[PDB]
Amino acid sequence: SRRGTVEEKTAKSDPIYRNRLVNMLVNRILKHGKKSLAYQILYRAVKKIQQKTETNPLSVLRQAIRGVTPDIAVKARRVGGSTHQVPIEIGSTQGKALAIRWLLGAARKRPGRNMAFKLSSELVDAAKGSGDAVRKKEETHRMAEANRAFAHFR
Amino acid sequence: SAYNVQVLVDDNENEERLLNRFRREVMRAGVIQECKRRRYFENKQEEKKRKHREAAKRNSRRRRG
Amino acid sequence: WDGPLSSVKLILQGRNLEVSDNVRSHVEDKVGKSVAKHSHLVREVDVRLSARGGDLSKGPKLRRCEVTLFTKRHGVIRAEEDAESLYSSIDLVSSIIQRKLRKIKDKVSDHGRHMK
Amino acid sequence: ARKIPKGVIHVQASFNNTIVTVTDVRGRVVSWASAGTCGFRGTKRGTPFAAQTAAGNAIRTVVEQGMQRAEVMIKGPGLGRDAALRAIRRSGILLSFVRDVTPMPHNGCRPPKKRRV
RNA sequence: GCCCGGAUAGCUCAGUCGGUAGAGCAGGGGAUUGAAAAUCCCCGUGUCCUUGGUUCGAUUCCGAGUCCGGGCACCA
RNA sequence: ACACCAACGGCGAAAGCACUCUGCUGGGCCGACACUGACACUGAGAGACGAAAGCUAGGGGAGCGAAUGGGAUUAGAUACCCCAGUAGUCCUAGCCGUAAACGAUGGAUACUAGGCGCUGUGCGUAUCGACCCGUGCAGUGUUGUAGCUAACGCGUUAAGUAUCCCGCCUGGGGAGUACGUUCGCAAGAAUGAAACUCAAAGGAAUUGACGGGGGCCCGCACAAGCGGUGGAGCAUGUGGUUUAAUUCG
Ligand SMILES: [Mg+2]
Ligand SMILES: [Mg+2]
Ligand SMILES: [Mg+2]
Ligand SMILES: [Mg+2]
Ligand SMILES: [Mg+2]
Ligand SMILES: [Mg+2]
Ligand SMILES: [Mg+2]
Ligand SMILES: [Mg+2]
Ligand SMILES: [Mg+2]
Ligand SMILES: [Mg+2]
Ligand SMILES: [Mg+2]
Ligand SMILES: [Mg+2]
Ligand SMILES: [Mg+2]
Ligand SMILES: [Mg+2]
Ligand SMILES: [Mg+2]
Ligand SMILES: [Mg+2]
Ligand SMILES: [Mg+2]
Ligand SMILES: [Mg+2]
Ligand SMILES: [Mg+2]
Ligand SMILES: [Mg+2]
Ligand SMILES: [Mg+2]
Ligand SMILES: [Mg+2]
Ligand SMILES: [Mg+2]
Ligand SMILES: [Mg+2]
Ligand SMILES: [Mg+2]
Ligand SMILES: [Mg+2]
Ligand SMILES: [Mg+2]
Ligand SMILES: [Mg+2]
Ligand SMILES: [Mg+2]
Ligand SMILES: [Mg+2]
Ligand SMILES: [Mg+2]
Ligand SMILES: [Mg+2]
Ligand SMILES: [Mg+2]
Ligand SMILES: [Mg+2]
Ligand SMILES: [Mg+2]
Ligand SMILES: [Mg+2]
Ligand SMILES: [Mg+2]
Repeated sequence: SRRGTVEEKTAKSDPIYRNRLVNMLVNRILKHGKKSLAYQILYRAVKKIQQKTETNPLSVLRQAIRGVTPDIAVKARRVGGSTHQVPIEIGSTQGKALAIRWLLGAARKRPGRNMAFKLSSELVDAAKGSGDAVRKKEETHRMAEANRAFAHFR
Repeated sequence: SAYNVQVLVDDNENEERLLNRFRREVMRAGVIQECKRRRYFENKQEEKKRKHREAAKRNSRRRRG
Repeated sequence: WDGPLSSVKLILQGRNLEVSDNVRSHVEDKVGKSVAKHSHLVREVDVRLSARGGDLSKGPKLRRCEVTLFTKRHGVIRAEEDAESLYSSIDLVSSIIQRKLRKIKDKVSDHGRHMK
Repeated sequence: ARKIPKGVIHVQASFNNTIVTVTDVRGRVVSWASAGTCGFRGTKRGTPFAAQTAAGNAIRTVVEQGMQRAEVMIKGPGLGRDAALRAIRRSGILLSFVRDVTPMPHNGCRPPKKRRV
């Protein structure tokens, strides 16, 4: 990636809901490229989240990702022979990426039975701000602010 | 009492203009360069090096421009 | 061989040649010094012996020792020597190793202030 | 403790740290704030950010005594020379004069030798 | 023999003018770091010496018991 | 100890010499005929001066700082870094006499394109006083023709073309050592061998390779991701041992 940058790729829409977001999450949930299974898992997650609460799940998505989206993180810099943690600010696409990822990660580590149950458990816990995927983001902020002194681009 | 740089702030004050006026005062008297210079000690040789270097720098910057 | 080096893998391979007890002990000694002081970095010592000349082949009697070091972090320390006697060859390789090693330790472990 | 309408702010900026002292024209010290007293240690203790929170932290106590106009004194080559000034501005205190007092010897005591690093 | 002060997390001590038991290290985890350390943040544990009394209830106040840390003495 | 002034500027025989002032005094250069009329140039021995460190005697002691001590770093660190800090650095009176005391270029004279500069003065012009211009000298700096040089380069301030005087060199180690003398309070300085041993030691330029020197740029090289190896069991390849052979590569 030294020379050429990256051209933009078509942002798709999930077939049932016509969403860019839901399609993002069904792509990141994917393993061994069986879309057949991923769509099923995610739709039964929407089914259990509409089962547990009567609120529109289309909104619980935006609450879940607004909830776990880091606005800042750190990065390792080599400056003056000193190895620094420098709080580099995060782009939007990268924010949604990180979001979906810690969500999915904490979703794969749950004690439960199905994956639809786990994903719904964690969308329910992130939309209230009540769980590991929000906690993780807040830790990234805690370690961003303790290191706030090392950003000279401030 | 004594002073090097005098910046008097009027009541038209905004932060950026004050900050840059002061920055150019410090640049004008050359103070930070001066206290980086007197931080450590120099033999006559590094003094001649600094004289030729800096003087020919600003002098060639006057003769080219 | 050494206890403080117990964490290190000393691999002694005759290529065309038969390894004796004196060659063993000598390898342990001369590689021993080389590595011992720098032990914290070092990982695996690979020593191959290649003999040629005299009654085996054409050309002078050459015994050639190749060694290879790896460190926990940096890899590829390569040392190639040609000489008369096995013993001489080993002494040569150890002379090289020492230098390359303490060059690595020098670079990295100096808290070298590298500003850029 | 003491309510003084006008006085001076001394900001010393060195390379390892910056001191911000609040005083009055009678030449008397009221209250000071150092980049070290803010819970910063050696490395971070030099950055302009700690100078920012230092100045802010002194001016807390200066508005608490209800003071209005002030002169700013900046001593030393360090970074905080610029940064601290911003804090003095944004803390909503009227800025009278900003002077550079950094001592310039006209010749003198022979400085320490050059570090060979 | 007298005179003081203590017993509080594994260790070292802060303690409302009775209504929550707390700090600093030892530990666990995370990166810090190509690796060390600083750098940094999280988490765990309690019969507040033993007994009774007082009190709407006590680490807190009081009595007795036990141990510990010091200060000062005397003509078998 | 003397910021700014300070400059590819001034004076000095060299060393060196800079806050300011005054006093005693050394030279230098320029313009006039005012005068002497070869009085010149160099210099063995000899003399005087001679940075810094060092030493003797007496003062003085802020900062800095050999030595020394502690803290780190490191395999080690009698070093680099940090914290302290004694001699010394300063002044008076001496001694020492060496430096990359370098222009790495002895002194005097004569003679050989220029261009661009500066400092001190003199002349003419400009105005009638500051420039300004053109020029005469004296020194000082940068490019460069002839010529020189092994090349780099030097080039009116020669390393050019000639004359005179003086010092010095005659392959590298051994060695600026030993011995002996002269000088020194000491440290040392000055003068300066030989046995032995080597077939090289050296200069300038050139093509490479290399640099924990620069500048520019690439690559799933790192980063950002996704899955593996290393752990388990087996499959298999190799080393090792074992064997009559575990064929050789
Ligand atoms: Mg580019
Ligand atoms: Mg620093
Ligand atoms: Mg002169
Ligand atoms: Mg001087
Ligand atoms: Mg005179
Ligand atoms: Mg006559
Ligand atoms: Mg002579
Ligand atoms: Mg003398
Ligand atoms: Mg001296
Ligand atoms: Mg002595
Ligand atoms: Mg004395
Ligand atoms: Mg002293
Ligand atoms: Mg000191
Ligand atoms: Mg020491
Ligand atoms: Mg002592
Ligand atoms: Mg040590
Ligand atoms: Mg001191
Ligand atoms: Mg003297
Ligand atoms: Mg000499
Ligand atoms: Mg000199
Ligand atoms: Mg002119
Ligand atoms: Mg001339
Ligand atoms: Mg020249
Ligand atoms: Mg020339
Ligand atoms: Mg010549
Ligand atoms: Mg001689
Ligand atoms: Mg000879
Ligand atoms: Mg004598
Ligand atoms: Mg000596
Ligand atoms: Mg001779
Ligand atoms: Mg050469
Ligand atoms: Mg190169
Ligand atoms: Mg390069
Ligand atoms: Mg690869
Ligand atoms: Mg990667
Ligand atoms: Mg395996
Ligand atoms: Mg064959």
